[PDB]
Amino acid sequence: MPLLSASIVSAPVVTSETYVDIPGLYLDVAKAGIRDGKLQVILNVPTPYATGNNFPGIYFAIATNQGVVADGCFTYSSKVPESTGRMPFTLVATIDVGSGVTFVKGQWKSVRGSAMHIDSYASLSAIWGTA
Amino acid sequence: HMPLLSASIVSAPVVTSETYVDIPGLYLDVAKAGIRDGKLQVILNVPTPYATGNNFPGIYFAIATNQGVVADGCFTYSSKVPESTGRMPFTLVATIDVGSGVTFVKGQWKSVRGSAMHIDSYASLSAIWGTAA
Amino acid sequence: MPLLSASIVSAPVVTSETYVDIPGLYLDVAKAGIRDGKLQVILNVPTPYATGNNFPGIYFAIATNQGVVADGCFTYSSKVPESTGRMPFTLVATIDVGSGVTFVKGQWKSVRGSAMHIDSYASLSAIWGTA
Ligand SMILES: CC(=O)N[C@H]1[C@H](O[C@H]2[C@@H](O)[C@@H](CO)O[C@H](O[C@@H]3[C@H](O)[C@@H](O)[C@H](O)O[C@@H]3CO)[C@@H]2O)O[C@H](CO)[C@H](O)[C@@H]1O[C@@H]1O[C@H](CO)[C@H](O)[C@H](O)[C@H]1O[C@@H]1O[C@@H](C)[C@@H](O)[C@@H](O)[C@@H]1O
Ligand SMILES: CC(=O)N[C@H]1[C@H](O[C@H]2[C@@H](O)[C@@H](CO)O[C@H](O[C@@H]3[C@H](O)[C@@H](O)[C@H](O)O[C@@H]3CO)[C@@H]2O)O[C@H](CO)[C@H](O)[C@@H]1O[C@@H]1O[C@H](CO)[C@H](O)[C@H](O)[C@H]1O[C@@H]1O[C@@H](C)[C@@H](O)[C@@H](O)[C@@H]1O
Ligand SMILES: CC(=O)N[C@H]1[C@H](O[C@@H]2[C@@H](O)[C@@H](O)O[C@H](CO)[C@@H]2O)O[C@H](CO)[C@H](O)[C@@H]1O[C@@H]1O[C@H](CO)[C@H](O)[C@H](O)[C@H]1O[C@@H]1O[C@@H](C)[C@@H](O)[C@@H](O)[C@@H]1O
Ligand SMILES: Cc1nccn1-c1cccc(CN)c1
Ligand SMILES: Cc1nccn1-c1cccc(CN)c1
Ligand SMILES: Cc1nccn1-c1cccc(CN)c1
Ligand code: NA
Repeated sequence: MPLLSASIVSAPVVTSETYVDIPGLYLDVAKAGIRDGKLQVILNVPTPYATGNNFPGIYFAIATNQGVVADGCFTYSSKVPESTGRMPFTLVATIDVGSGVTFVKGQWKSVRGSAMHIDSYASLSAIWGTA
Repeated sequence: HMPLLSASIVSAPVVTSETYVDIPGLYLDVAKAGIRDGKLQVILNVPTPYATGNNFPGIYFAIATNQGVVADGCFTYSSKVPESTGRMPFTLVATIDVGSGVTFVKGQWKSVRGSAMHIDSYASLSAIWGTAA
Repeated sequence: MPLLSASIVSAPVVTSETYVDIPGLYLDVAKAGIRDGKLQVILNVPTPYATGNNFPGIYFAIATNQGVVADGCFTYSSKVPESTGRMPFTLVATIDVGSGVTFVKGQWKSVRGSAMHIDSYASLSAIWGTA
């Protein structure tokens, strides 16, 4: 009954108009001998913030070796927030390992040129089951 | 042997409602899966919702079965009329007893103070089947 | 295939500089005969708010009998929010029970002297698995 988990405590701050991996949030599904069945994947980024001056925020995605499975974002409700507060983010998706999945990873990308910040615990977890 | 249930949507008609109404498509047919007993850990995941309105807007979300609401929570903005209605990620986790007579699990929502409710991207309802300790 | 769950509907409002238990968010792992393997733990506080006058917020942690496993926080984006809105918070961590884990619990602590509020459903859940 495999449980996969990866966690980080920081990432270099980057601005990106397109998805880039969150370094370290990666599960090697091949190395675990999972070749079929289903994975419930949670991307948990409980304390991120975004800096910028046009309604800042961050998109996050669960991706496999076949690309993005699901994505979401937080954004602030001010164009230039008084302070860039911590905006807890969770994304949950279920994947078919049998289609060719060798890995699951977290990615992120900028909302409107925002710099993306993780400076504390963030995780990527997966529970293996069947249909 | 180890079922994982999942349903996802990408949008819903924008509605205002003072009481819980189903989020269309966020439904798990538990009877169809032959789960008649045991426990379900259910996650309602609405990562990118927003609410529109003029009195501290927000949205309540619930996990419901055929026996009604199991658990609920809400997000709300911190301004009466937000400069822009930002995306407020929302997750709700609840564990249900299937053997009470649960045939289905669903997500519902309702307006905070007359807010219009918006999903325009990925949202999911997931469940892992288990047993008691 | 055990699923552990605990839920609450309120807690006395408190301010604390350091982690204190969220009363009622506790899983007795030993009492369930879980002695080894892995636990995917979810702390779900979907409708908390914080009151204060210095960028309010709340830190939340998953803790065992061996201390804090993972933690995160939300904060408002204003020094004195017009209204202290509901800021849904989820935290996910995976623990090794065989190290000496007898219980899992949720804890919280103040951001900048904030009073911490739960007045509706909050849960702590865990799925048991293996490496
Ligand atoms: C509250 C906060 O955001 N603290 C930040 C601080 O943010 C300031 C800026 O946003 C600034 C303008 O661009 O506005 C405020 O500052 C004004 C004034 O401009 C400032 O010079 C003065 O001293 O204070 C006033 C109001 O009191 C904001 O304070 O920016 C600094 C960067 O220089 C830090 O990021 C600070 O972050 C906090 O740093 C602490 C260490 O001193 C500590 O680690 C806190 O945990 C950390 O706060 C957390 O991260 C923030 C980014 C934010 O999410 C906050 O809610 C978190 O709690
Ligand atoms: C930032 C935002 O909310 N974008 C919305 C936009 O809202 C605009 C209004 O809030 C507006 C009121 O004057 O303020 C800004 O716009 C002004 C100006 O009025 C506008 O004409 C000019 O070009 O820009 C200035 C300031 O930059 C706000 O931008 O309403 C529009 C039109 O109806 C959209 O909803 C827009 O939503 C965004 O739309 C994008 C494509 O047009 C894209 O799809 C973005 O994802 C989407 O933004 C997201 O959803 C928003 C509702 C909000 O949650 C935001 O944080 C998200 O990123
Ligand atoms: C919008 C709100 O916060 N209502 C809240 C009120 O807040 C006011 C604020 O609007 C403005 O007037 O400034 C004052 C002074 O600081 C207050 O901050 O405070 C009241 C008590 O002091 C209540 O707490 C009131 O809370 C609402 O209460 C009604 C019943 O009267 C309902 O139960 C609402 O659910 C509840 O609103 C909910 O909680 C509040 C704290 C906030 O999170 C809302 O977004 C949320 O919907
Ligand atoms: C930003 C936005 N407006 C309407 C839909 N979306 C959106 C949000 C997150 C992800 C996606 C799909 N990549 C679209
Ligand atoms: C908004 C609020 N104030 C006190 C309690 N609540 C609340 C919030 C979400 C759900 C419920 C219970 N249906 C109550
Ligand atoms: C608040 C903050 N600034 C930088 C890092 N952190 C932070 C946030 C949540 C948890 C922890 C680790 N205790 C640190
Ligand atoms: Na692809």
